[PDB]
Amino acid sequence: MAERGYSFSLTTFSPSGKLVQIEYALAAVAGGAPSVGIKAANGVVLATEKKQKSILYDERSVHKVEPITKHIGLVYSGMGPDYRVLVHRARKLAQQYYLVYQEPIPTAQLVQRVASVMQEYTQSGGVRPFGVSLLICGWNEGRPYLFQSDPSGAYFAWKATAMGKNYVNGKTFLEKRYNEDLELEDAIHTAILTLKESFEGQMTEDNIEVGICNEAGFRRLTPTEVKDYLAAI
Amino acid sequence: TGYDLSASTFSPDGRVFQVEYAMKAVENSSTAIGIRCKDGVVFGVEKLVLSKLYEEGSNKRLFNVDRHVGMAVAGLLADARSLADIAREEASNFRSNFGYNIPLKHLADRVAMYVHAYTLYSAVRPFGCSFMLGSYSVNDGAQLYMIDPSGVSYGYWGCAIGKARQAAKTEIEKLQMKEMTCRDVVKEVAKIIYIVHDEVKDKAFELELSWVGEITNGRHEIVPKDVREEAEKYAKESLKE
Amino acid sequence: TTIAGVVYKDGIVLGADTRATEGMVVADKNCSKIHFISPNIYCCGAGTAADTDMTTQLISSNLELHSLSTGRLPRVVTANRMLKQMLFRYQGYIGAALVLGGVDVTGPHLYSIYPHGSTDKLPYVTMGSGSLAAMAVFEDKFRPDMEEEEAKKLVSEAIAAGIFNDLGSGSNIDLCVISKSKLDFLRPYSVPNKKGTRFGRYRCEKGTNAVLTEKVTTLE
Amino acid sequence: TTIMAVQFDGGVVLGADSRTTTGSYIANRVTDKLTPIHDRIFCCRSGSAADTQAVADAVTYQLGFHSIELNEPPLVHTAASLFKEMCYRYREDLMAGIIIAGWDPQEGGQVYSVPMGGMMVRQPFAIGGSGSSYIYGYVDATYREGMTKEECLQFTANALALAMERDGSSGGVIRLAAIAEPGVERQVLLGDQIPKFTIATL
Amino acid sequence: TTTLAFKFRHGVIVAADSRATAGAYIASQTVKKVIEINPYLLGTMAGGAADCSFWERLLARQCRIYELRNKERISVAAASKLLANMVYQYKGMGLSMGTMICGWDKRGPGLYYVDSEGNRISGATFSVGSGSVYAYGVMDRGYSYDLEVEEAYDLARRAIYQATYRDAYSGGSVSLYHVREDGWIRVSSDNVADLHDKYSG
Amino acid sequence: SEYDRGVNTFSPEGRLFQVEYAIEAIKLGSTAIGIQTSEGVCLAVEKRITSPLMEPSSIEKIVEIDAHIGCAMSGLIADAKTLIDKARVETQNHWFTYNETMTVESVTQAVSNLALQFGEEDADPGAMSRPFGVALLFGGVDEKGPQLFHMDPSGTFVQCDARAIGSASEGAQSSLQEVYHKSMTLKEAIKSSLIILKQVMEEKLNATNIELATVQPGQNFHMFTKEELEEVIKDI
Amino acid sequence: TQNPMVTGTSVLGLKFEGGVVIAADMLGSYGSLARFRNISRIMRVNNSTMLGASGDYADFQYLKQVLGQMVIDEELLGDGHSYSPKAIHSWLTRAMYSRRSKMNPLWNTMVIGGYADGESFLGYVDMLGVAYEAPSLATGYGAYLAQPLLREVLEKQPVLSQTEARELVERCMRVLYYRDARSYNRFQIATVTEKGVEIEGPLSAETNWDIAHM
Amino acid sequence: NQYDNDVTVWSPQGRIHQIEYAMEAVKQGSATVGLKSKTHAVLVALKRAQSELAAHQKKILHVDNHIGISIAGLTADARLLCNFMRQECLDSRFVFDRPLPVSRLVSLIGSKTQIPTQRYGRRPYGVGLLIAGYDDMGPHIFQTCPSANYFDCRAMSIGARSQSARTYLERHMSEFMECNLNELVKHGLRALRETLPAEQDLTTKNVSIGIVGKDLEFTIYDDDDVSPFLEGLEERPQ
Amino acid sequence: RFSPYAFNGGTVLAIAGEDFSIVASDTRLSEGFSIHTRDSPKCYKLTDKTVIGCSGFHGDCLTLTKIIEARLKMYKHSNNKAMTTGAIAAMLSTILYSRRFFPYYVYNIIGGLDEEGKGAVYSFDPVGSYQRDSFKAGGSASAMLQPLLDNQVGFKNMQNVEHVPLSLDRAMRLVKDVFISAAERDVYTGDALKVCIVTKEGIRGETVPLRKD
Repeated sequence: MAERGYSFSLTTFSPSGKLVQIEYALAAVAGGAPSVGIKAANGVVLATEKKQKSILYDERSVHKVEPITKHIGLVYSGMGPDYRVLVHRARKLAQQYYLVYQEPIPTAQLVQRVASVMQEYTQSGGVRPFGVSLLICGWNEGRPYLFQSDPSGAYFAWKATAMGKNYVNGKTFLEKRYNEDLELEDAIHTAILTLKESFEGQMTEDNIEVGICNEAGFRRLTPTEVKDYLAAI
Repeated sequence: TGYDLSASTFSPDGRVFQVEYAMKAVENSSTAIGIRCKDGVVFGVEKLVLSKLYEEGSNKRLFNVDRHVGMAVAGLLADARSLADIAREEASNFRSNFGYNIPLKHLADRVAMYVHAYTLYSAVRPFGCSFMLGSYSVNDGAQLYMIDPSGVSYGYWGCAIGKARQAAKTEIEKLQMKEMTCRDVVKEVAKIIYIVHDEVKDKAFELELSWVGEITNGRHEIVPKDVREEAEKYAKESLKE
Repeated sequence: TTIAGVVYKDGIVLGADTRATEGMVVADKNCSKIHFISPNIYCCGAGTAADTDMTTQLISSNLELHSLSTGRLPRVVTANRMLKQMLFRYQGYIGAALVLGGVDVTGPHLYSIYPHGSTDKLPYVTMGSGSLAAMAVFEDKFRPDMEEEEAKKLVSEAIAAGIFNDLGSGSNIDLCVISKSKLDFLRPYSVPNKKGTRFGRYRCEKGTNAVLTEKVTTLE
Repeated sequence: TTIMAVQFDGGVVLGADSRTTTGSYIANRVTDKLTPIHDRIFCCRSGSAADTQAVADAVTYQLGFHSIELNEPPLVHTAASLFKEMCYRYREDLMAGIIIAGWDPQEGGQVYSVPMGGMMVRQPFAIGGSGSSYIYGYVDATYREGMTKEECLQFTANALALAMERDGSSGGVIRLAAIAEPGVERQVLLGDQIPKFTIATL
Repeated sequence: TTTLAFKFRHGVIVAADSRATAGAYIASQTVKKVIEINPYLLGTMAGGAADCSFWERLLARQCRIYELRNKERISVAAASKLLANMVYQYKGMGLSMGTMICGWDKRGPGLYYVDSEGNRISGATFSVGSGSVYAYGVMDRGYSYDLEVEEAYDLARRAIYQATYRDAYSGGSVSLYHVREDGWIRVSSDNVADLHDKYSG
Repeated sequence: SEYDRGVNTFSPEGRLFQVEYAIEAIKLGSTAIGIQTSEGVCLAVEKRITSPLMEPSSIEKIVEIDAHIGCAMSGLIADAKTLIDKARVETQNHWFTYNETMTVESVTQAVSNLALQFGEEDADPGAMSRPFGVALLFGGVDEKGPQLFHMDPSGTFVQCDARAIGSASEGAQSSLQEVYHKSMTLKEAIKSSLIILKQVMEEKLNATNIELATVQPGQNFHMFTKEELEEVIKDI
Repeated sequence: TQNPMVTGTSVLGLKFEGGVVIAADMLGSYGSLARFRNISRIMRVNNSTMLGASGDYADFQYLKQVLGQMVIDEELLGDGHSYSPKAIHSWLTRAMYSRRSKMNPLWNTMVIGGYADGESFLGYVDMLGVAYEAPSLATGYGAYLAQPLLREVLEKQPVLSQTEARELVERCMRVLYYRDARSYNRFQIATVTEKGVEIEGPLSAETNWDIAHM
Repeated sequence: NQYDNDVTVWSPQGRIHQIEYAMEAVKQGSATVGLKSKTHAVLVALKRAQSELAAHQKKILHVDNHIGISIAGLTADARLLCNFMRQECLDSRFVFDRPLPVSRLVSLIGSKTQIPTQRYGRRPYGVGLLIAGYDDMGPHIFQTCPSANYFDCRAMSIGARSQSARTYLERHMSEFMECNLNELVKHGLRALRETLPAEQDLTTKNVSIGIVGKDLEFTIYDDDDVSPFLEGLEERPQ
Repeated sequence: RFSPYAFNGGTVLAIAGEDFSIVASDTRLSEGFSIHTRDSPKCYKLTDKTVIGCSGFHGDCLTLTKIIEARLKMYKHSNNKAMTTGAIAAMLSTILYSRRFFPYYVYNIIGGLDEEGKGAVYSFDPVGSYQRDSFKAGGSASAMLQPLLDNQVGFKNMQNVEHVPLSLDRAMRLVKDVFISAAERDVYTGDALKVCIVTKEGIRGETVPLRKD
């Protein structure tokens, strides 16, 4: 046994100037389950599909939409255990910020710290980059925020976006459906419709997970609320 | 295609070939056997004499790793010696921390996990040795464990490791060792060792014998010269028909 | 400082005075000594105020991480264990004396925690310089399975005894009632002391103060 | 503090007072000083409350993990050895006098004293704490070989009551625990249940 | 202990007594308190004898290494700076050393006082030790930069002798060294009794 | 190509590849000759100046280790700098501790202990990554008389009566074998060294092409000045 | 260990023709209190060596653990070499001096008795690392109360039989009981001879109190 | 091939090639013989001169008053191991005031030299040792190898052309035990001579002898002290 | 509190001759008012030409003599020759200074022969300050012995007295007499006197009884 990891980078520059490992992590993301984020005028909705491979799976056991703080929520597309690592790190970073400043971390600050961690894994010794893309929602200063953080460590602010399978078509659908001044209920309907575009089979209140962020904070929708929204559609 | 070079790499079939190559190193060594009777454990090793220039007892493959625990090894002797040092350290630390003799099952688990720690990394090499641990106590009885280069530890009634372990296991199966005592097991062990030796392939060999049980007051020790000579005579007589 | 806590039939009542003295001078007339740990767990603090604030903030942060990870409500025993292990590792150098009270799936729990890392699980506790007066009130008047109003009156009486007999305690009485269904942070619960009414009018007029130099910077 | 443990043929009896003082102030009058280390292994604690609580928690942790690993009920001697190692290694930082008492399938009922400094000794019976000085003569004159569980419980109750009447650092209630193979039976003697010895007047 | 050194036109004169005491008990009358660091550098021993000897031996090692590396002899200022830097790392740990580094470099005759308290000063005359006040008294009255060599020898011997006369901790013999441009020479070692016969009589 | 094997890999013939390659590197160095007589040790090195604008006095292929020990080097001189610094430190350490001069053999042993202290794993940061590419001739005078030692990058050091290192060490060694006899004088040793250097040097041998130094019982390490060099070379 | 908690009093040792005898009472005192009255302060190291300790009993138990493990390890080697009493005494001296030099001493005074190769060994090691050999030894108050009697007898008779040595040790234990306030009248006698180490106890000295009527 | 560069790589045949290459390193060295009687242990080393004008390389080293060694293979590795052994012997004398038993020292050597055979980026020691010792168990000859295996021997020879020496030792092993010191040394010298080329013979220049015994601390004889042992040697039988 | 030092008494004396050196010591090991043992020599043979006498704290004396023996063996291994007396003195100075802040409480006197075959005595203080002397005393009775050695060996304060070289027999007589005088007055000096004489023939040992009180 020897606990020393490799000290050389596994992500290096190709002769054409590209870091191919990050592009392959992006391919892993593009093979993931569809995720949608929509920033309404008074909140953000994050909707993902969780279609289990069997009825033997307990749907309630694992969650893909996760709280980071009382005001920040997370969802991902890509590889789930990498996502768990990043969720744990984001919660710890938010807590450290709260310990220093005694106010909840602004969404942009937490996005920056998480993206910094992802960049570290694009450059440090003996590791591969994370194989996930994160959608991060938050409410700060009476304002909703929606960010996407990629495996390279680059983050973007979005009004509405999609990740995972069929995300190009999802983006086209969003940009031909999204408008400003939208309310949170209509954004929830639009997010569920965007999931429905790429969904295969019947969508039920257990096939999808929905989280919302507004002034009251971030919370996961119970399957009963999701069933009500699906009935409305 | 380059999948067999590190213990930190899985082959496409799900195999770690470096551990299998270490096991092959064990399969080329000479045979050691252990037999667990109702009142003890007896170890017999066929120690090949490579040079007549060597002394008797050189390169011994039987070790005392604790007052109550003996060790029979096969494979790379230097690896086996380092593992015997590891086992001694584990036993001594257990006595220092918990205040009594380490149970054989616990010592086997600890050493097996130490061995398994060398099957995960490219920075180290798996051990090229397998071994048996033998112990006796009044509270726990007789116990015989075997550990291989992968780190798998199992309890046995009889065990063989080395070049001819299948023929030795066949010979061991013919024994009613559950009701036997150490006295007659020593003869049976010597007979099996003399049977599995190949005089054409290997010229000469010494017969190393040890035991632990109620006969020795729960102390692992070399079998005394009288019993060893009697067992050797009986084994030689059994060879002739 | 006088802090106190009782277990009543439906939960916990915590109480504290609100005076913070620097030496023998009142620095803060309205000091908050009942600290949030979790929505079901609170802690009153005595001793070194900075140590108390920092320790409670750290444990509250760690318990928030723990409850996010488990998705379950925090237990009072977990807060107690974290606090006592942290305080013991510092060998009494962190001077936090704590009354930790909460209601979890196992029911109401009340602990006293001392700066060296020892804890006591008790049905009523007092702490601080007024702790003996409040304890006298408790030993005179505590009964098991009190109602919520009875428990609030008893804790306010204990805090008042600390306030009116310990020089280091004073001002207002703050309460925190915790049950499985609600949390009432009553601040102030009582105001037994007020500043005396002014009989005169000090001379304080524009132009009274002579000025050497003046500089006005306009802000955009 | 007065702690006591007595061995009888099939088990042990442990007993303690319930007083925790800070100076002359009683900070806890119903303290539980009998601490289960394992299903059949208890410790009585005297000295610094923080030190004994920390050490008992650490030993509980180590003994539980060890018992899971061995798939065997722990030996009382093993728990005593763990306590001894901790108390000897940190003898300059700890103020802890421990009695470790319990039952084993291999050894029966067992009492071990780990006094301050970290030595370990097995005894037919052990006493400890500040109050124990006042009952040395009483337990020397009273203890006899072959007492039953009930005789051991009465012996422990009497000795603890005498110490509590004399020692200002002891008082409150008497907590008793009988450990045998069937299990642990705990009781509290309080009020008129505590043995009474008339004050000599005139 | 009394040690003195002074610069003058013909070089550096270094002189010392030879008595080591342990309380009231005289442990030795034959201590060599002028340390011959190398053929071109001299030091003095005041304070702890072991401290001075050890750290000036370390200085000798460093000076020899410097000469091997640079193909030049270390200068007096550089050597005294090395010694001061070496002993500064141990300030407050109880080292006791007061020494004079004496030599003749490209800057002419060089005389530096270095102590364990961190002082390092160049100067024309210095006296260190328990008897140094008496030596200062005699030396200052007798000193000039234009002394003849024999007059300088006599002045150093007289100052050390008077110091041993007044100071209980100074005595034995007077050792006299002359640092010249091409190196130092051990001039003399005269017992204080002979000096007394020559001065009183 | 060069990173396939680690620096501590044995060849199938039982040799460390890197040590063999360093030995090969020494064949590209200038020729140095040491001769040990009863009256002292002489060392002579070809400077091998490449350009007229270079100052030959800045080439130091013979250095003083101590007043009684000198060293000639061949191969990669920049590598020899750290070994020579270590030798000087060791001699001064021995003087500091024991108040005496280190013997030539013990200095050579101390320097040879560094030859194989290279590796990639299990090393402190900045530790040597490869063997040294130098061969050293230590010439000194100790209580055992005058001695000459040869050290090579394998870490082997040997006492020698006369030895040549560098590019022409084979022909120079054969010449040394015929020229050298035990009762040789130091003047004859110096003359024979210069004769062999003249034979093997590609350039003409003058007072600026060579370094020559001697250590003798009672005289310190002495590097021959160019006037002394011309005094010796005038009749060759 | 700057403050010893439970301590043992004097330990006696005496060479005789064919072996060594060591005596120690069975008391662990807690300050002035006689807290532990059935503790053995003599350990058998191996067949040729025995040890007795005065001072801190927890430190003695620690040393007993370490020494027992060393002897076990050597016996595990099974190569025909065993620690002599002299080797044990040397190792103990090194351990005590190392602890002293770290300002963390083992608060003990040890007597090492041994019989090897027809030769008796008696050795003293204190907690500062002072170690020596002598024909008779006594730690603590025994140094003031038993050593003069042992030395007087050895003066008039350098070589003692085993019976004479045992009787002399009994007389010294009786004197220690008379005059040492930390002693107890319950002791052990360990003898190392050609046959090995034998530890006998508990034993009592016969006491006389007739001077109480004078 | 892909299996013969790293000491951590098992070959598909169950072998480690780097260890075997270090064995070859030992086999390249000059021969040396070790043998023992009831009372003495003798090492005889054939030294090799790089050139005609070089001194013959030292082969026999002091370890302690009762232990000496002869080396084959990489000399610098041998110096590392010799320093380690000397430090172990000094540690034993410091702690226990007794000479370290030879077999315990050999076990320490085996433990130290096994470690680099399992760790990536390390290499085996490329040195074989003959260890002559005397202790309470009498005289001892030990052989240590780059594989970290060691052997207790009646007699042994290692280095180049050592098989002829081993054959001679096989022949006279029965005689060795009752030999006196001179006869034992002469047996060792004949075994060493069996490894020589036809033209070369044993001379006071290329022979080194180390002796240890019951009353004799380990002693090395190099040039002129060897002549009494060389005197009386019959010419090579051929 | 814990004091890591003890005063164990004992006196060491060395006298250097023209072709000999003498190191002598008392054999009493004591602590406080007690006697640990009457057979404890303070003289240790280092080499065939060098003996060391150590007095003070006995634990330090044992440790230092073992360290010196180890260092002598290491030097012999490294340099293939035995250490001379002067090299031993320089090495001892470095060893003693290596513990400058937690010193060996040992007074050391080395008696031996130099490289010219002449007697040499080196005296050391606990931190390694040392010098060569013709004669020296250390230990508890050193202030008793030193003035008489000055008077008799050095001929100090005497007029019209020739400085005859000190022969071996006169030196032996003087050592014995001075130790008897010391045993009279110094409570730590007693029991026996061990004398080591170092000549080119080797080291000879002698024992002279002293009073047992």
